[PDB]
Amino acid sequence: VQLQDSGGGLVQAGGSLRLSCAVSGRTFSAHSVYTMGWFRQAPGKEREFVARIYWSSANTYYADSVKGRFTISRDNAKNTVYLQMNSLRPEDTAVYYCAARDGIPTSRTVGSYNYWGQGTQVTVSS
Amino acid sequence: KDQQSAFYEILNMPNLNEAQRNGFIQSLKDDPSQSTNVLGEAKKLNESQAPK
Repeated sequence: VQLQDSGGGLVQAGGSLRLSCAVSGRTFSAHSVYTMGWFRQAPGKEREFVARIYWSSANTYYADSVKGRFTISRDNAKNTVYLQMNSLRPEDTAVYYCAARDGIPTSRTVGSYNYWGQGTQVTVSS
Repeated sequence: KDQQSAFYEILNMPNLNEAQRNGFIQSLKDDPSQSTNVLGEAKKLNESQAPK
């Protein structure tokens, strides 16, 4: 599986952005047991869990700090995963990475995901 | 129905701008299971942006 993430940029506090992650490599069936997620790496910090979605059921799970503000979704026909980001704050400034696992993650850590996007950069200015 | 009611409220919140209203409405379409939390954050932004 190959992942290409995009959509990051500069936004004012209170604004919105939508990140995309195109899945590539081998072909996906609509009910593949894959999990996709988003991680973010803030200045001076390690990559941290943001959200995940089970590819087959579209069941979602969010870090507390983004609930209500961010939503993850996936389109099987286009083989793409999205992160809608609303009500952005300076502390959401980070590089955001698409990530995937060919199965069900056992944790919310980087080690649970074996496929990684290259990252897209989000800057929230005051 | 929690999707449905939230869409309407967000639509008529007086202190959101179009980009915010449109982004929250997209989130409601994206993940209906988060409708209550999305409405909660829209309300929070509607409150914090109240005109002074």
